[PDB]
Amino acid sequence: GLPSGASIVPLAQEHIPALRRINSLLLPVAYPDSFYHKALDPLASGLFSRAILWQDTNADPPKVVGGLICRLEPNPFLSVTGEPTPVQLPADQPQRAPQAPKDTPFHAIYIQSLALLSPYRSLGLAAAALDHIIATAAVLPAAGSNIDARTIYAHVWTENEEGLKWYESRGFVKEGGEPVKGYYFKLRPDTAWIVRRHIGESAKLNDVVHHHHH
Amino acid sequence: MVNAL
Ligand SMILES: *C(=O)CSCCNC(=O)CCNC(=O)[C@H](O)C(C)(C)COP(=O)(O)OP(=O)(O)OC[C@H]1O[C@@H](n2cnc3c(N)ncnc32)[C@H](O)[C@@H]1OP(=O)(O)O
Repeated sequence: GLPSGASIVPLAQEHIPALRRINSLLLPVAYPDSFYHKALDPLASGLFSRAILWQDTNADPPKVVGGLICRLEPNPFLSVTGEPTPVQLPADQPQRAPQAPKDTPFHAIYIQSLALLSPYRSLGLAAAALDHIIATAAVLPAAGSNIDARTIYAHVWTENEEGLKWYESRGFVKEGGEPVKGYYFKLRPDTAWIVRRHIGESAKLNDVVHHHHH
Repeated sequence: MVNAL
C-alpha cells in the first residue's frame, strides 16, 4: 500500500521541470535538455518513465517528489535464444551501453535516472515505481506490444552507496566482475557498476551472475 | 545515473 498522499504515474510534460530540478539536486551528472525531451518520446524514454507524486493534504495539487527516467533497449544480458551471457563491453566504447547481440528479440529497460527527495524516503515509493514498471512490462505482450522486457538495469557510480544499497535491496546484482572504467566524463572517480535484475519470463535467471565480461 | 553521452 502506498503511503497516504503518494501516487505513481507515467512521466508527463508537466512533471519535467520539477524532476529536472530533483535530478540536479541529487545526481552529480548534469543532463542536457535533450535528455528531458527524450524522456517524453515514447520511442525514446517516454514509455517506462514514472513520476512519484505527493499531496500533503487533499486540497493540494500533487507535486513531483521523485522519478525514474527509463529507456527501452535491446537486451545485452541474454543470447538470442534466452541464455544468460556475459556482457560485451567494447574497450573503445566504455561510455556506451553494453553491446547487445544483433537482432535480438529480447529487450531491457535501462534506468537512466533515479531520484527521490529525502523527506519522502523509506516509504517504498521508488520500489513501487519499479514494481509498476515491471508490471507494465509483464502486461504489454497481452496488449499487443512487441516489447519483451527480460531485464532492468542501470549504472551506479562506485561512490554511491545509497544507490547501490537500493538496487541490491530490489534484487539487482553487479554484473561483469568489475565496474566500467571511464564511464563518466567529469566525475571522479569515473567508474560505475552495471547492476541488473532479470524479470518476467527470465526472472528465474536473476541469480545467474557472470563475474567477468567480454 | 547514466552518463551525459
Ligand atoms: C542512476 O540514476 C541510477 S543510481 C542513482 C540512484 N539515485 C541516487 O543515488 C539519488 C539520491 N538517492 C535517492 O534518491 C534515494 O536514496 C533512492 C531513490 C536511491 C532510494 O530511496 P529510498 O531508500 O527511500 O527507496 P524507496 O524504494 O522509496 O523505499 C524503500 C524503503 O521503504 C521501506 N518500504 C516500505 N514499504 C515497502 C515496499 N512495499 N517495498 C519496498 N520497500 C518498502 C523499506 O524500508 C525500504 O527499505 P529497503 O532497505 O528495502 O530499500
